[PDB]
Amino acid sequence: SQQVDKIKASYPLFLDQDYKDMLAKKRDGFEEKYPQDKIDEVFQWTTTKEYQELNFQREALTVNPAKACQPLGAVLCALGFEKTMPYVHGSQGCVAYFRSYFNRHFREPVSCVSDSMTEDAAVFGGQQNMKDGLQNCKATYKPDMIAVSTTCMAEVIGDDLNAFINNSKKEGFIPDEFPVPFAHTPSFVGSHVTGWDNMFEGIARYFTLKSMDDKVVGSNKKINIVPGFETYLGNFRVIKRMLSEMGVGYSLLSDPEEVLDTPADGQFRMYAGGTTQEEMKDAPNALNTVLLQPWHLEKTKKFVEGTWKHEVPKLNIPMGLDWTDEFLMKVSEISGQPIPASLTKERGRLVDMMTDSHTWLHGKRFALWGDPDFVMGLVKFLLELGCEPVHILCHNGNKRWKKAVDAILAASPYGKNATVYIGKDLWHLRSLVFTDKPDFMIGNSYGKFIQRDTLHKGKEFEVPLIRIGFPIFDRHHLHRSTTLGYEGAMQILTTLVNSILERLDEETRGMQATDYNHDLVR
Amino acid sequence: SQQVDKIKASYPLFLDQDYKDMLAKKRDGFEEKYPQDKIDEVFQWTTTKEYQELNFQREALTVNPAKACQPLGAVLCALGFEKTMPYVHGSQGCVAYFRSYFNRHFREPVSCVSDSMTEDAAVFGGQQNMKDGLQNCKATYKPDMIAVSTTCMAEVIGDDLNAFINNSKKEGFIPDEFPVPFAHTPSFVGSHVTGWDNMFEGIARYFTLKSMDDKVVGSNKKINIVPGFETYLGNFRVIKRMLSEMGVGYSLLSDPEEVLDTPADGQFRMYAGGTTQEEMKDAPNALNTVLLQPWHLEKTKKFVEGTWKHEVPKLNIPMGLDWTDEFLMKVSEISGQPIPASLTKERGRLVDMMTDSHTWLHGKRFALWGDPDFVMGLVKFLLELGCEPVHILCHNGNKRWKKAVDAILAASPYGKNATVYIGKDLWHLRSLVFTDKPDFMIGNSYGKFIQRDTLHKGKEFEVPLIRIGFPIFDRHHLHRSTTLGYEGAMQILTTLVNSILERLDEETRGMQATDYNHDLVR
Amino acid sequence: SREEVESLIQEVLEVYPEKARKDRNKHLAVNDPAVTQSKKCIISNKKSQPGLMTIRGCAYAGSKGVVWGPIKDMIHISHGPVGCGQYSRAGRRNYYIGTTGVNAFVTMNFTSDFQEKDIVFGGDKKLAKLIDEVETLFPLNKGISVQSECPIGLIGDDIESVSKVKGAELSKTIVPVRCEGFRGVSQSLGHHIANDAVRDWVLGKRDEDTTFASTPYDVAIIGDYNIGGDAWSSRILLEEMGLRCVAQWSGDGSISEIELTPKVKLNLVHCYRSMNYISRHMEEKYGIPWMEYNFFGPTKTIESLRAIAAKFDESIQKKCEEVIAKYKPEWEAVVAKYRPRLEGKRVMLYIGGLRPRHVIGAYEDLGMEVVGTGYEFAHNDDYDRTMKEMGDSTLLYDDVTGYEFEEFVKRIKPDLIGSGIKEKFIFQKMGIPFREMHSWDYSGPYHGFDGFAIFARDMDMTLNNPCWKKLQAPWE
Amino acid sequence: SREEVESLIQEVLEVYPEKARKDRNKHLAVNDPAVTQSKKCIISNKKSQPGLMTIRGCAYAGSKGVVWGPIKDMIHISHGPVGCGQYSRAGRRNYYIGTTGVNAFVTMNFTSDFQEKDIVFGGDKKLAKLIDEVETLFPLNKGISVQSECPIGLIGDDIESVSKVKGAELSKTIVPVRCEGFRGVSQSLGHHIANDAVRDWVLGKRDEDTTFASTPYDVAIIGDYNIGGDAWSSRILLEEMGLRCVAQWSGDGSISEIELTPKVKLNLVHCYRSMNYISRHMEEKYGIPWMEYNFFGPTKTIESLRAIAAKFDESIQKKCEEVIAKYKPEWEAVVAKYRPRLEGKRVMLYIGGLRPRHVIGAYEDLGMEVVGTGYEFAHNDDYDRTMKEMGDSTLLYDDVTGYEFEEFVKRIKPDLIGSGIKEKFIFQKMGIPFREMHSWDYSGPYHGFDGFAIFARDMDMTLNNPCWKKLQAPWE
Ligand code: CLF
Ligand code: CLF
Ligand SMILES: [Ca+2]
Ligand SMILES: [Ca+2]
Repeated sequence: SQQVDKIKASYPLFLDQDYKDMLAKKRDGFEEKYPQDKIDEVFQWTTTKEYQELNFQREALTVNPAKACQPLGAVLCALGFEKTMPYVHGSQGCVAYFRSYFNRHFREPVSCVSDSMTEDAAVFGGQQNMKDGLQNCKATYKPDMIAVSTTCMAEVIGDDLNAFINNSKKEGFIPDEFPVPFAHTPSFVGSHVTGWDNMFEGIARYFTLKSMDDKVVGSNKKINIVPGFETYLGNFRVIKRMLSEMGVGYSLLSDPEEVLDTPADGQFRMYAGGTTQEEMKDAPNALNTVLLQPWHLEKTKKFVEGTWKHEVPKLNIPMGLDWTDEFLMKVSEISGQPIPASLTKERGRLVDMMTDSHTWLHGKRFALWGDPDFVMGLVKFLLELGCEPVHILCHNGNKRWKKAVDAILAASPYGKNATVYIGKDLWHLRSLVFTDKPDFMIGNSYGKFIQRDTLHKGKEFEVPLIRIGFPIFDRHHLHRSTTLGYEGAMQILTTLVNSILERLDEETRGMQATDYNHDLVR
Repeated sequence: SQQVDKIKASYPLFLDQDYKDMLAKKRDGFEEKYPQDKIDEVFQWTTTKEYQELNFQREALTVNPAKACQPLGAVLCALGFEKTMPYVHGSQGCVAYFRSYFNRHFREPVSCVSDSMTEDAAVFGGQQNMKDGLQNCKATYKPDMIAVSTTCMAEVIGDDLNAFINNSKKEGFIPDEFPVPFAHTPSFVGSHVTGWDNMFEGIARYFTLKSMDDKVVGSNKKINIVPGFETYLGNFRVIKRMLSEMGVGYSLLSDPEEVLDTPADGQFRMYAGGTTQEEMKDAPNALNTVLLQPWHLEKTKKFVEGTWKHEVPKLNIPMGLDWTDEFLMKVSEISGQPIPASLTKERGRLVDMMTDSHTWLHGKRFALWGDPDFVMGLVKFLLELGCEPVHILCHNGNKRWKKAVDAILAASPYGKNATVYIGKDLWHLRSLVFTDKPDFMIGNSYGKFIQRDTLHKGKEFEVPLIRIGFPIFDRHHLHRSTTLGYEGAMQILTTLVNSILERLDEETRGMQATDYNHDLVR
Repeated sequence: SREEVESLIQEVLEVYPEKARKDRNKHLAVNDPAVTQSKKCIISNKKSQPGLMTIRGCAYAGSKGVVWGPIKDMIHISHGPVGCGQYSRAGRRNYYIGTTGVNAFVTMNFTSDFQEKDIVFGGDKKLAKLIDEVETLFPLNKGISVQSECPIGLIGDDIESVSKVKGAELSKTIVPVRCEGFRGVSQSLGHHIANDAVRDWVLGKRDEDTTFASTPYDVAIIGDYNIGGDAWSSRILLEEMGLRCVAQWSGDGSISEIELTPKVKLNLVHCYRSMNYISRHMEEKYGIPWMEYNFFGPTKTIESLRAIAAKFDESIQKKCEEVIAKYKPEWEAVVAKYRPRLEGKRVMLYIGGLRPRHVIGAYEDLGMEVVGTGYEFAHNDDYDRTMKEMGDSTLLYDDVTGYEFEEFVKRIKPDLIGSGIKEKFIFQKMGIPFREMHSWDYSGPYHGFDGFAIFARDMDMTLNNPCWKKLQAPWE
Repeated sequence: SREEVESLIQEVLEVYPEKARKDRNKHLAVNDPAVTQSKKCIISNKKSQPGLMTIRGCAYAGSKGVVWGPIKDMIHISHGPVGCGQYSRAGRRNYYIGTTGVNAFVTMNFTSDFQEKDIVFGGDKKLAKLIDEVETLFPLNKGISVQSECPIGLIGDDIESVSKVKGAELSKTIVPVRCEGFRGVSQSLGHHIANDAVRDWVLGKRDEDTTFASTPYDVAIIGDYNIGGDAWSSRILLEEMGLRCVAQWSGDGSISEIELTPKVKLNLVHCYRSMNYISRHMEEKYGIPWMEYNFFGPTKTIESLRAIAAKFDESIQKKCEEVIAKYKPEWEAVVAKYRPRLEGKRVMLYIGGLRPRHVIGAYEDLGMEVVGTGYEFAHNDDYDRTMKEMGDSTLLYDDVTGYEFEEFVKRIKPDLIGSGIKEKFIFQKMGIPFREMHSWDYSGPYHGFDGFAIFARDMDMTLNNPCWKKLQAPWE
């Protein structure tokens, strides 16, 4: 029943007595559900140390992964280029999933196409789909450039991308001159970050490989910035703003910020901004190329160092006070331009916010997860804040990276209870928060569920989830945030201290119980 | 007792059993406390309609006011000027309180001085304190300018500011030439906003009154912007940024942003930035003067229209989509400069955020309070978002303003359940949220307590507080936010949608009870 | 007009290359309510033309995503690389009641997580190891299903044997399901693969068991996935009418409910496309009759409650009337409040298989007119059912491409558009109010009488929201 | 050195005009531990020089803010314009347990809210109307107090008559308190005005009542305001030692507790400056003896527990030893963990009356040396007590101006500075770790053994926090 004045949505509609009675009858009558006591007995069991061991003993089953496949990484990177249409060779269900995963996180349209390979296409090969697909897509969407990536079905059957693309041009389906960079992106190998790395080296390689003689290093006096896989708009914006502030000339390769942020002004724009083909062609003429997220930009580092002869500086993702100081100083050395008074003021303010919020932040324990550069950056910043990161998890990380992070942790007295885990899923993390309890969890929306489980054991055992990371689907416009630079650090600092203060208020809100500590001024 | 490994702060230290036993003994033994049943009976009584009537019947007692005194308003405005020291004539306890209220909200040092009038100073007058005070203050802090305001003790005894300041100069305590603008600021009359208006008209009047012949309107081709009483840095920053983006020349009179935001770089800066004396003297030469918060800028409107002959445009505080559009178009008409592509894109994005977040925001009920311009701006915006503002309260508001707001509410189908209250305190509001329940409360930190009271009645009766406004003491760095312009609108929109989503998650987090609606994607 | 719509279709098709243009014209039609057979009018369920941005998912999405995933007690393993399980996790709101990770596992993502060693060597040994692991970690699960991703069919992995051998070892039902993405041309073959999988591995278990006591009034809701609690709102109406609902397929479903289904007297089929295969099978094997019913909007619900009740005795028929009597003042109140608000507004809908035709009655109950409608992966029998419901000279599209859809909408200019997530952001930008039909835009349920109030309220807030007036900047 | 400190004081005073410079030098002294009398060394509690940025509050802050506000049961009306009540609301953490707005009203702001009509006409009629209003709205309050703002003394309002007449009418105790800000020269006269007010209107009510049963062990904590729960931590120690605590003044206090205080055998006075007036009075009227005690740090607490216990019999003395035995391992554990961390670090303190001298032992318990200390509004008897505690040639300042303080700090260069909120932001910018002494930086309690662990931990996190290393930009 519904009162028309106040209509009830699923919640709290099903909370009504008639429905409650109905569900119970359904549960008692046909569900053959295990007793609640048994369910309770089993639930308390998973919260234990004994279960963590069996859970950490798993060699074949992954529960609740923190990583996604390569083509997602490839489609996002392809989106960075002007009038460029991401094109994925392989089966179509993958494209629908990438667009939806992207649509939900960015709350923006995502344009992507597939050649739609079928069962029949599996025996013959992907040649027809690629010619027709390239021809149909170009006629229909008018993209200046089409960047090919491939789905696992295509990778397993082994379609040759280069051969297919050339024969399409050769046979006359699309012009010879039309740009068609392609990158094989196996879903079994790596993650979306690797997928992003492959697409980029491929685009960079297609534009710059044939002509290198004319190119001379440092001739154009701009610094190439390669973002890596990035889902926060503020990041693209902040890197550009600081270089601009410093007066340094720059080329941001793969900039998806205008397209992912187009205005609702009555007209739909499939393509907006992007890195120009000429920007890509004239890239080797840069003084140097800086990679923002080096851990997943390894293939690109090899192509840029080897082919363009740029000596890529070793710099960590510009997160936190020290890393951002290092990135700016480095840009200053490569550019020859000084760090302006304006930027030095911003750093001062970050420190002032740090001195202002240090007592609440100190000693806080955090369990966090994400892509390796981001996690690494966050870990470095929390230690700079004096917080204690207890559990660090990177699903798509590696041994070298783990080694790198442990070194970071070893450098700080704060990283004492800290442990780095790689190849471990969120199910493992759930166990970790239950056995050793962090004050907070920093992660994507998948952690909403871990929080729900902890609250189930008890109020006191709950670990609130603080969302920084990708994908974030339960909150709006967080993708407009910034994690890089001083600005990013400030945003991160405010969210953590306020997350901590918000929690203290909840805990002290009980009347004549805990309100003695429910202070007006904190 | 304390485990040294995990030390407990007040909370949850007092939650320990030895302490709980001790407190109970104390309560039972010496407190002579009313029974809990009686306390419960009385608390349920205040939540009722019957109690609201007696509560709204009050003519002499104010409980939990939403307004502060005039000199606070005066000190903040005096802070806007370069190398200017706020100086308050009257008793010292007021200065300690203004500095502390400001220090907590801005978490920055606040410089202010008093002449320290005593009981003896009450019989004789404030003449000695003013001469010594002006002389001592100048010698010690080296302020270029000293701006006088007065505390109520001074207002009641009737010290003449103009006569005292002239005699100080005449007698030789301070130079004749040293700037000493002064404004009487009675605490009984008005609020801090009126206090801010008085200090400003006085500063403006001191610099521009004697010389007006040389001044010709529109000669300097800049537009004067008067901010009013403002506690968000983003607002000073946003107004300047857009004018700068537009290419419009401008003079921001009373800009406190650099000083309230100085960097911790090892050196303490008493004074930073500010509106220049020359900027103030050359002001009448502007094309026009725009007042950001017109409701508390009435005295200044009279001085500017009458003395400078500027035709101040009637514009509402630039909050929301429509008022921002109006402000920009108006600046365009006064400046003669067009609204750039860049700003139009921003507006586009704001609308896109609005279309994207409309279903969660729609129909939400809010109870909100603040200073009249801000409240007025917020009410306009909520209606633009399709939210329903049920209870609007401005403590320091008036009949004309209330009339203006009702007009705004009448214009929108959304403002149907909305009611504007003026002269009513937070105690009144507490009663309102209990009798007619808003989904949310938008206000300053004083509402933390109203929320606490509601949760006491029950979980379902709790109204979460959303903090936008001044003073905010329980969260950090919120004063760095922006409420003006598109950017301000974006910040407000994200906070409201996310406050709503955050709450839904809390409500659906129960395991096998309400988690059916605890969705990954929202 | 008919000539105008026909011209619009021809006009749009001009951009496409010939093989694609020739094929597409077969999928776009101006509707004639008179025509009995769909094939004269439109062709459907054919492989999509490459590079045209079709909205269709894969067979894995239809089998794992729609039929299988909703069962609460069982654990579904996405077999293959990590991505399919990840994109699809908690994506669809098939609401269920349970303790997650302990006795109910719907939102959870379980995967074999193939790496290259697995692609080269093969995944059978791993699947068996995963099955053993699944068993120690989650002891209360009542079943296991393996959903094959694309690499499974291609690398030659035999999951039937592993499922058969482990099942035997664990005395647990393990259902191998071959919903490889490459198989089929849309989310559709997946439903069939999933339906057939249910029938071979789970339907006949209580073939010989006669312990469960069955009343003549027992019925099973087939093809209602409880999105937003749609099934629950639909279920309470049938229970109030006096029928007993033994099973829900597959929203908020349990394996025990499914195994007990053949015991039921009648099968009510809400979604024809997804579970008609199982319904036909049940009628041939068990003789249980199946009837398609519609619960969207008061008119369809009343008409549906009435039809279902006729198949039963007078007590049920009488009870049906009491219920229609009971909810009549509630629904009409909603109509009175929201019809003046939504009257005469034109609507365009694109959704995959059951909904384009089904929500038409509800929109009309609100005075809204559906100008055009189409299907992501619907068969022609689906189209046969559609034209009677659609008005004359209205636009019909099958597997509409993104470009075709934008052009059709620009010309037609509908007040509101109901479609999925990929389509939604483009339209809001264009300034056209959009409601997501698949997820009910995180609202619902839209089924039944209770569902209808939410639905009228939802169309009204979005269609009339103040944000649409605000798109053009005041300065021209 | 002494010559260096003396030069530093002279050097700083050069900036000030002569009347101010001449007066200030009287307030700055190089400490000699040897001197018996403070007046030889320093002069104090004199009107502040105008325009020099003194940190002193008003008499209203001393009376409404510190003595009266903490009582939980009673309601305190700030009488005058809206600002005083507003700035001071919930500013100070005198922790209490109660149902706020129903039976306990500490965080609440109650005001007459004078407008000009009130200033011209006068506020008596309004105060009476406010008293009547207060009574209907908050029925469980156990008292009412009127705290006079500056305009009350100046406009000729008689609040004694209103308080006397209403009190009689309501059979409720109403205490008029004349803490007008102009009266006095610091928060100090307000303590006295407040103490005298308590004695004339609330102390003698149970003068003739003998119903309450009193043990010889009964004691009252006087001058502990429970900031951060300091009194509660202090209180549990006295209770464990076997003494019974009848009353707390005035933190977490109740009017019933205060009225029952004269019944107590001994008065333990924590804050000498604020409530010594009431203590002396009680000794003259009731003969109850009063002893100053210190609970900051393990050494002062042990020394204090021991002194209080001596004033009682051997059972209490024995109990005192058990308690020191019980918490000894806890405190030494804290010292072991934090002394190596804080050893040899110089500290500078500025606070108003009790704390500059009192927290010295705790800092020293951590190996920290207090290089200099001062007082906002302390009397000379306070200074007499201070020099013994302060080391030799250490800097001492009374009513230090802001300018003097920054200059002293720049020269002295202390590792950590303990002071209030106005002083804190300036120092952090300067790069010097700052801990707020008044609010215990929203931490605490700092009293007692339990309080000491929090205190050591707090000095250590702030002093050694990683943020201090980061102030100069790497690029020079
Ligand atoms: S058609 Fe293949 S079954 Fe279908 S949904 Fe696509 S994936 Fe899966 Fe894709 S996302 Fe990546 S490339 Fe594979 S592993 Fe999964
Ligand atoms: S010395 Fe006077 S009693 Fe003291 S704290 Fe100051 S006020 Fe009050 Fe001030 S803030 Fe304003 S000007 Fe008055 S009303 Fe209140
Ligand atoms: Ca968007
Ligand atoms: Ca600060």
